[PDB]
Amino acid sequence: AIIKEFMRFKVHMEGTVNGHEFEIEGEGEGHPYEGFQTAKLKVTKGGPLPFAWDILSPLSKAYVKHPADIPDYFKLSFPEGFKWERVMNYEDGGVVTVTQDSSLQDGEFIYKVKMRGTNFPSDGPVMQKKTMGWEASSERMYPEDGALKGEIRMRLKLKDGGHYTSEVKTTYKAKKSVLLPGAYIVGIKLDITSHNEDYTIVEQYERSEARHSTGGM
Repeated sequence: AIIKEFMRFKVHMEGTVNGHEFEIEGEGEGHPYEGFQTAKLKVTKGGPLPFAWDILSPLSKAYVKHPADIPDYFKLSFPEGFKWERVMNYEDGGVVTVTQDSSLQDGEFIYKVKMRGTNFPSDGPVMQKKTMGWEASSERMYPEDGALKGEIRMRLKLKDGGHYTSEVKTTYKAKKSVLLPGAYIVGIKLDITSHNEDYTIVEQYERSEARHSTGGM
């Protein structure tokens, strides 16, 4: 009754990437029990961004479809919600660090995101805007030290046909005691469905579903 079959969200992000300061404000909506969501984002400070939008898109776990037999840590955390901290280590030394708060206010999810990105090479695909969206990912979720930890090897498509990899670690922490699942996998596909000419208005789509592992966690 706390999380309805349809839920909206608002997101505010503040960040710096290689020293470039920016802010994003957005609104999203989706069906949390179906693993479907969309969002429309606006760059409100620092636009147009001089780097690939794709590094920001993975910066909304309440909208993961969980089978009944896998406890849903994220949904169970509400109304209080949860928080997360993440490091994304890109293969060329680029690094993004993130904090996030997820709350429920006035019947919608509220996401506050703070991030810092550094060491993206000036001639690399992020600063040269040569990326073309993320391949589908498998986030391996593990209960550890009283939290849920996620690990991902993520692959960003490049305009030239190759891929640019990021090793991701996240700690997700509920704001109250919640039943922890065993270790499991969240399958994720995120698309940038539309954008204006300078990526100051961007729309995203994401589908996510939890599953049991088959081969070793």
